[PDB]
Amino acid sequence: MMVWTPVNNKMFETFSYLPPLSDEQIAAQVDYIVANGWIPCLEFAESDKAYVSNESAIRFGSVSCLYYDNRYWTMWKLPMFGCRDPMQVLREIVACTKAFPDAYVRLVAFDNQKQVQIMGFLVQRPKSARDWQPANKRSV
Amino acid sequence: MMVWTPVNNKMFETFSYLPPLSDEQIAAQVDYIVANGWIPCLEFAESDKAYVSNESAIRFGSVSCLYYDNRYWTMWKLPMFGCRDPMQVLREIVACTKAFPDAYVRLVAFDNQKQVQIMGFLVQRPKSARDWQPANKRSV
Amino acid sequence: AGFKAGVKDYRLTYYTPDYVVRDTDILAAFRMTPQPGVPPEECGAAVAAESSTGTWTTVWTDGLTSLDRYKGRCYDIEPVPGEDNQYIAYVAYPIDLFEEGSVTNMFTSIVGNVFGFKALRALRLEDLRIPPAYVKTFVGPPHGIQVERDKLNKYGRGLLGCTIKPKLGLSAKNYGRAVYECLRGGLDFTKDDENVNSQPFMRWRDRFLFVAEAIYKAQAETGEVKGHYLNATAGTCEEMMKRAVCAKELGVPIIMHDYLTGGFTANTSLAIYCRDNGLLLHIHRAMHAVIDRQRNHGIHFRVLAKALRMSGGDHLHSGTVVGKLEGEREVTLGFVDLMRDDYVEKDRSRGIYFTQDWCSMPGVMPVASGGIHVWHMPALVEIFGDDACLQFGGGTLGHPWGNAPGAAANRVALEACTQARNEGRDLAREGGDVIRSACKWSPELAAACEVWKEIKFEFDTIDKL
Amino acid sequence: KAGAGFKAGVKDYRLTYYTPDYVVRDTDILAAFRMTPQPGVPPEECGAAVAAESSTGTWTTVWTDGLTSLDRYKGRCYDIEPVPGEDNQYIAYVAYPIDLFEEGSVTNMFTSIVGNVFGFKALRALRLEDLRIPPAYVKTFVGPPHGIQVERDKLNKYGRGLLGCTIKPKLGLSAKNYGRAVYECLRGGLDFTKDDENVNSQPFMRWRDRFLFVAEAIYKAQAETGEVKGHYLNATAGTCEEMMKRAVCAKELGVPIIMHDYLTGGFTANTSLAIYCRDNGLLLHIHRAMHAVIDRQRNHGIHFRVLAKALRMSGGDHLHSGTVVGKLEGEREVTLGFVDLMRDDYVEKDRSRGIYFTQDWCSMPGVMPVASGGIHVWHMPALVEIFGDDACLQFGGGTLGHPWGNAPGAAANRVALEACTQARNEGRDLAREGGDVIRSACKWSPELAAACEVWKEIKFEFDTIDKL
Amino acid sequence: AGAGFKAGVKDYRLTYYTPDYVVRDTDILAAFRMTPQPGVPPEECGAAVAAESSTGTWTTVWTDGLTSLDRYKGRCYDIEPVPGEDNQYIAYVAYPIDLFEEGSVTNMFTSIVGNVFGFKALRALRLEDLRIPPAYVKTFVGPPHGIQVERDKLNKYGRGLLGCTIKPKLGLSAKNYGRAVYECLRGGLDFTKDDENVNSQPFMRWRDRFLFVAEAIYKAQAETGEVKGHYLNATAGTCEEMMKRAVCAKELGVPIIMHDYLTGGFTANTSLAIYCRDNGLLLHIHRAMHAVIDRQRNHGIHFRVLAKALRMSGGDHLHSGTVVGKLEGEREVTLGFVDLMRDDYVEKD
Amino acid sequence: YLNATAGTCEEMMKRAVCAKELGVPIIMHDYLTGGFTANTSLAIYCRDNGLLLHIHRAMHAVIDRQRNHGIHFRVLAKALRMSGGDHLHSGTVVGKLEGEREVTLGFVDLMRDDYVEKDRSRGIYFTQDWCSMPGVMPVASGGIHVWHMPALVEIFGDDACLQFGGGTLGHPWGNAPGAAANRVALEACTQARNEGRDLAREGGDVIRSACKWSPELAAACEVWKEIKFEFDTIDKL
Amino acid sequence: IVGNVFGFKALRALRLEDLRIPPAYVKTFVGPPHGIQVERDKLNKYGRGLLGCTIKPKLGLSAKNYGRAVYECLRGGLDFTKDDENVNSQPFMRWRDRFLFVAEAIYKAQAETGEVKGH
Ligand SMILES: O=C(O)[C@@](O)(COP(=O)(O)O)[C@H](O)[C@H](O)COP(=O)(O)O
Ligand SMILES: O=C(O)[C@@](O)(COP(=O)(O)O)[C@H](O)[C@H](O)COP(=O)(O)O
Ligand SMILES: O=C(O)[C@@](O)(COP(=O)(O)O)[C@H](O)[C@H](O)COP(=O)(O)O
Ligand SMILES: [Mg+2]
Ligand SMILES: [Mg+2]
Ligand SMILES: [Mg+2]
Ligand SMILES: [Mg+2]
Repeated sequence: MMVWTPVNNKMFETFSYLPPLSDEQIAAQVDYIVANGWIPCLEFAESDKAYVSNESAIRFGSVSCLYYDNRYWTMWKLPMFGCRDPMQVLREIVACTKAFPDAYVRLVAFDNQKQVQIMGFLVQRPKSARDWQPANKRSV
Repeated sequence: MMVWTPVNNKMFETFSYLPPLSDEQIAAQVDYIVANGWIPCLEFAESDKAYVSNESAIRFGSVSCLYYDNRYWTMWKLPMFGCRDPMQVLREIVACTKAFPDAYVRLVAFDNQKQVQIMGFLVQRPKSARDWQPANKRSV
Repeated sequence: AGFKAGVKDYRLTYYTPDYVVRDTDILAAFRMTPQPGVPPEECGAAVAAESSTGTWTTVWTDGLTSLDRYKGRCYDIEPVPGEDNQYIAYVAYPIDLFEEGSVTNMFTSIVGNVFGFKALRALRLEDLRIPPAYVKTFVGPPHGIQVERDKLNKYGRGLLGCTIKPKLGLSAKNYGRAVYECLRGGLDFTKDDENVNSQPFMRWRDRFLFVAEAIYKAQAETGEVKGHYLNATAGTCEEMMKRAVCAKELGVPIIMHDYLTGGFTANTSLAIYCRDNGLLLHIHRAMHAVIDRQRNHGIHFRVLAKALRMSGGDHLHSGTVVGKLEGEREVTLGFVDLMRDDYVEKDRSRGIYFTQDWCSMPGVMPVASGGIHVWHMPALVEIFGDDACLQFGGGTLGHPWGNAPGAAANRVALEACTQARNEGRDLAREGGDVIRSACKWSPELAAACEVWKEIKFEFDTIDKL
Repeated sequence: KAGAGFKAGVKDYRLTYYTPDYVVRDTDILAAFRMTPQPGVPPEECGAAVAAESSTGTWTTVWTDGLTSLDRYKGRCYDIEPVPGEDNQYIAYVAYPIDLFEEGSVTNMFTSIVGNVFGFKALRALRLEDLRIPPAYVKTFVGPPHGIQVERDKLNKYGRGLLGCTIKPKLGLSAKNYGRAVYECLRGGLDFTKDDENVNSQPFMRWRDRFLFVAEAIYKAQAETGEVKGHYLNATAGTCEEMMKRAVCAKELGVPIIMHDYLTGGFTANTSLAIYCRDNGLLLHIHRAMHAVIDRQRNHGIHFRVLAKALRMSGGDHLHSGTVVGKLEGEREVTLGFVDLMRDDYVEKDRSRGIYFTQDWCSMPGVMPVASGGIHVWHMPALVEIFGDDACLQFGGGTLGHPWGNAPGAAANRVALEACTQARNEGRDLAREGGDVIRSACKWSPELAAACEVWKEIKFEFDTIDKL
Repeated sequence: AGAGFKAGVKDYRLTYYTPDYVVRDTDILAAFRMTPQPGVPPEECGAAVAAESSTGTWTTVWTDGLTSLDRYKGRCYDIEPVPGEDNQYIAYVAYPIDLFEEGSVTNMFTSIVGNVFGFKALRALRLEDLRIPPAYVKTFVGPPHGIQVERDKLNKYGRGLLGCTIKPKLGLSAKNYGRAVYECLRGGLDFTKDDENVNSQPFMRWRDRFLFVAEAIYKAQAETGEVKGHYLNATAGTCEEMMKRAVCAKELGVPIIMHDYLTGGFTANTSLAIYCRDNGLLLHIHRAMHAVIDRQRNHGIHFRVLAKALRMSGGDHLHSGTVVGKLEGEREVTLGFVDLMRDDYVEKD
Repeated sequence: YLNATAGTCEEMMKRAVCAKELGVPIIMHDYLTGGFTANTSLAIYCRDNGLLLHIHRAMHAVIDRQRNHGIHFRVLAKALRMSGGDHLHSGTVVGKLEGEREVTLGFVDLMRDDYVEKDRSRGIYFTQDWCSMPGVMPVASGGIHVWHMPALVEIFGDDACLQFGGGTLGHPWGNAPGAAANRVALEACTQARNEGRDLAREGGDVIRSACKWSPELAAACEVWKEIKFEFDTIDKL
Repeated sequence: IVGNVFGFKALRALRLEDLRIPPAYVKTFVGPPHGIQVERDKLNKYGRGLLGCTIKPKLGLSAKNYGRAVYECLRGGLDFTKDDENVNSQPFMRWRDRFLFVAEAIYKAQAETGEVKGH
């Protein structure tokens, strides 16, 4: 019987429970975006603005329901409207992480029909971060 | 496309989006104050009280609308009523910054007819500050 | 021209085969089984009459108004393939007959008394065409799929839920304890069982508070937004509202309501409260099978689903197809579309009798729950896609290592199937392989797979097209 | 060393939920399920599954059971009796500890007992035939706003069944024409008239306009006849806020009674309304709209007797009971059975009438049965014989369908009722002398004679679906 | 790749002029009498009107890509020439039902006539008509009662109703007002009314007036044996004051009140109409200020649109002009909008 | 500015209450389409709960465009000042919507000042004494971009809010860069004026100088350099 | 006691010098919200008189300038500052604006000095 550790085991939504995605698996996800005609876009945030928090609620009456700070991240340039080339996306991931090596970066895609983010996963985590565990250390 | 950085890019209201003001440009702003017969005044604050915050709202009911801590700074001596000599203003800037070398210091001017501050900009930021960017690094 | 007392055939007034339906008419498809000797036309006319403007004998008052304007009309009758005494009677109802925004009123007319008529042996309402002009009179769901995902900041995969067990008997603190362990392992939500309201072994306010501590502890620990559908279902509206208010005051994200056992009137009020206060509303369909299980009599779930979308609900259980409760694949895919989409074309192969235009009313998140486990993940993702919430109650608290490991196992199975699909893999064919591969690096999943590997639910389907 | 611990995995429900030697407690809620298992599924297992998934268990073993006491909370299938001459049908009896239910909540009770079990793949059909509501649980409900005795006392009406009438056409009439029809009906001898179940608030007639005109009609008819009159103003609405606004208006108008469709409106809303009526002195007529969608078939659903008990608990001064002889189905024995369950304080078990459990209402007010639907003057003898004086007999088409209009139509029904009541009181057998009583009354009642002539040939006789 | 974001200005016509578009039965339609500036093509001007009254602005914004403009954009689908004018056109615009807030006339007007009338590119603009689809009509509570119900409550049938505005407009005391009202009503008039500008003033406070008017109403009714009424003005500076006056009328048991829907406003009017429905009060609507908007042929909003808007916001009565009186009202136009405010279905004419 | 404009006063208030409960600083209301009765109530609520109230003049042109019939905007502006509003759109003069300079400068004074003397050359027919009633912040919005900044600052001075919708979300690099370009242009012009430079004549040079160190502004200037709105004025004195 | 008697023609002048309020009547009054002891206990101030100060000019200052003066006064050692008796709500300064700015001032001075402050 293994115990799921509650210490330094932060997650990051979709795919964060799978082993770190290889560049080949990331390329596959990108092809998925293009194959479906979705709009690629990158977002990033410094460590202190990475996970949901409740700081702003100090200014609220009884209306904190479904309100959290840090859900919004910073947009990298603009959504890649029209983009039909997976290589363009992969290069922007590099451009973004190059500009902000010490920030969390996630790749997302928008569907303008349902008008909602249709996919997304973390592509970069600050190398100095130690608030998460590798697949082999999630349970003890 | 250049990306406006969200990291350590704090601003300070009027003129903070321009290149740092030279002593000549600062003197010109002072002449502007005197030429219009406005009342010069210096204000300062330690780093921890330089930017607006919500700390006191913890004591509030649902009345935080337009209430923020740290808007008020500390007055250096008194407003220079009757000042018609810009040199006088420049000397107080030197005296204030000398007395509080590690504090944020801003120059403002009052209009007693409309009874409101009619101008103002930062004249000193502690050398220890690492939450701002030089003009050429506001975007990457 | 004048009033003539006495009884006459309903068909003389209510069977109008040449009527051209209007785009504002509410249409109904009834699976009708007449008593021997009763012409299908007369039976269909009786249904239309007694669910709209007529009664058993001629009344003089008809002359004060315009029956042509208000009468329901049986405008078409088709024999049911393979049935000697079964027909699909189509009835058109003018929009003027319904109270704006009241599902209660719509049901009162259409299914109020006609199902008990001696002249018929059985009757089942298969579908309803809700016209845009009527859809627009409803507030509808508090938020809907897109807004829900935006508030939770969750995208790219199905959501994961879990019903706490045992159903009843747990104390408030033990409930919160179970919830915390469940959520911390990877599940997005946990929930009160449908029958968990307020009882001697656990009063509601005690549960709400401990669950709140659990939600926030799990959220802080994982870094992902968490929730637990706190049950507002109650004996009175006053009690229902007190519970919703408490959830609001605790700042929690979601509550639930058993719309059928609580009732449409109470449900609509709660949905409106949730819209005005920002609470997600999970809808449990308790009691639905009492009404929608049999093919010959009752109301098909697709109608109960449309009704809920109108009354209001962010989530609605849709069945699992492969779980412990019945749910034939084709009709399920049919009403799932009716629940989520803006426009669904007529498709009899899926039980969709009328083209349905939702005119932008928010879509409802389908919830697959009941007797499912890790080995069902491939099929579940294949059937529902990302816009659904898959819940594993026993499938989580039944894991040999506890709630957290059980939650991680389901979260892992889901993400592995989601990844595989995105890569172009055929879940219907490679499902097993995807799960087995995940087992190689996930001991939590491996443990779950071994426990339920031989468990499946395959029985003859009662609710067949 | 090691006692009973946690063992992950699936095992038969019967190992925990089938307890044939269990002795039911007097506080247990009992349920009689007519179940039809799928081929290969033992009745013991199917029965155990029903009890399990309607109380404390799920499809696989959960460790949390060990934190509490399953023996104390689990539902129990304690007896299974085969059904003669039927296709793989059994009556499975389940006992539920009182601890499993929220006090005064019919919604909660139904949620557990009929929440999910009807959809299990392991069974082909399921029907809840009866429920034994123990006094200890009955006492947690406010119950009916008033009840039969109080109602009669407030209306000052005794010695005969009450007379009602649904306004027609069902929909399409304006507020003023509604009031017009109501006044004409009431002034002729009817005690009540009512909004059709689907008459709420619509473009052709908004509710508040109807309430006002009906109030004028009620007071005019009462002043004219010298007998207390009423009209069930429908409070059924899309939301509780609208429902309450309508009840408040009736209160402010000083009118005696309102109505509510408890199933389409819902138990949560109905209970709130019943409580409001108790606290504000309003009589509450309950319409069972939608009930047949649930209680018509013998193999699946919930029998009306259970739906009737539920309403009595949730709250209602009146409740439609069927007519037996009218346009809607209602077998005599079954009907007489739930009528007793609706009105009486104590009803002994009697399978010849579909009464599976002895029911003790522990002084909860009795509900007035309402016979309505396709009945006319010739049916009066049968109706009086079946229901007795404690009931309300309604004639919608049977009044507004009279060749001379509403007032004469109302008089014809009132005359028929009083003549039948007098005959019975004198010792005559209504079941045998009914026609003679009616024909005799026709000699001095032109109104009744006209009604008799128009509907003499009309009868409703079909094969009964809901047979015992 | 595919369609991308290109910063910069481009003609509105490229996105908002769709001459082949087939209007949907749920679309709200507008007919604009448009007078473009010289050098501005009619289609571009019509496109600008459609764009700036729905989803677009003066330059290309990247955010359009996040949603679907095809689904939300307003469309100028037809440009008709105006006989006797070589620089005036009727531009037709279709607005998807999704663009409007249910039951809000205020919102409908904010989009359709919010900003386009001030564009430099056009010299004049007038909204002539609006096609309100049944799907949108159903989102409104509508008038508190309506013609049939009003007659049924007053028990008056077979003839037009008779009213009368007390005079002088302003300057009369509360008691003298009630004095004139009683004398008017007792002679055969069904109603009398506060002048549109009679609200609450130094020479006569509203509550004093309401009370004396009530005495006059009841005295006249008892004397004649016919139901009587006087439109007590609820028009006020704030909604709180408006409701206080409506509440007083309710408490006095009087039959009718009035409201100046344009000077008071649609938001206030809708709230009052809803109050009247839930409390059984008839609501007379005065159209004060309408001529400021609907008098000129080249610019503004025709009264027929202002009438449809009021029917939606809610009103039991609405002034329609007299044709033959002191105020303007062309016969054919008047007959047309009278049908639009009274009937259930009105054919294009 | 979160919009409180609604179909009924009840809905309008529910929206203002939510803004209050969230602790946010400002809401808006379309005073003409919503109406004066509803607006006055909203302004009073804002005074009593500390919310700033931005007023949008939607529909005003339906009434104030033509010289021969209607109500001139200056009267609609006085009415709003009385009813209540912290901000009020005043037009831009140089933007996509009409607004003749002299007429505009006139009602801007009527909106902000405590005392305005009769001046027919600006359409001011009567001397207006506001007797200390608070001034309303004029809002210049509609079809304006970075190149208009010099003229806007020269026309309105510091007491005004300049709005760039398309002028921000239309920037080739996005909203943040678009915002920076406008903020830079504004501060550059403000600094130049304070230094004594004539914005009516040196405006273009001020902007070009700022472009040298502001790539954000440079990109904005390139896209809209040739965009101007010059048409015959309908609302002439 | 002082309702009408001071205006009687029969007298030329009248002045109420004192009143004996008996305990039986005193007990019928709620009295002061707190009192000296409670006040000192809530402020946590003992051993010296309290120090206050009326802001000036009496009238004419804006809400923010009022808070500005208050902060500067309190931070220097004063326990309290106060609105002048005639400072209620006026065109030059509406009450709610003043209350908000003064609150910022009270909290800033208290945080700065470590002593409880009030206005
Ligand atoms: O009570 C139960 O059985 C559940 O909590 C599931 O438990 P498990 O997860 O342990 O199976 C759900 O309510 C059912 O899914 C409802 O049925 P449906 O979804 O068909 O409405
Ligand atoms: O809608 C109708 O048909 C009725 O108004 C009767 O009309 P008539 O009097 O004209 O027949 C009643 O609601 C039914 O009796 C209800 O059925 P039940 O009593 O079985 O619930
Ligand atoms: O809808 C619009 O057009 C705007 O949002 C501006 O958009 P841009 O910034 O993209 O032009 C403003 O409401 C107008 O300025 C109103 O006109 P005015 O100020 O004349 O009342
Ligand atoms: Mg459950
Ligand atoms: Mg009925
Ligand atoms: Mg007048
Ligand atoms: Mg003083």
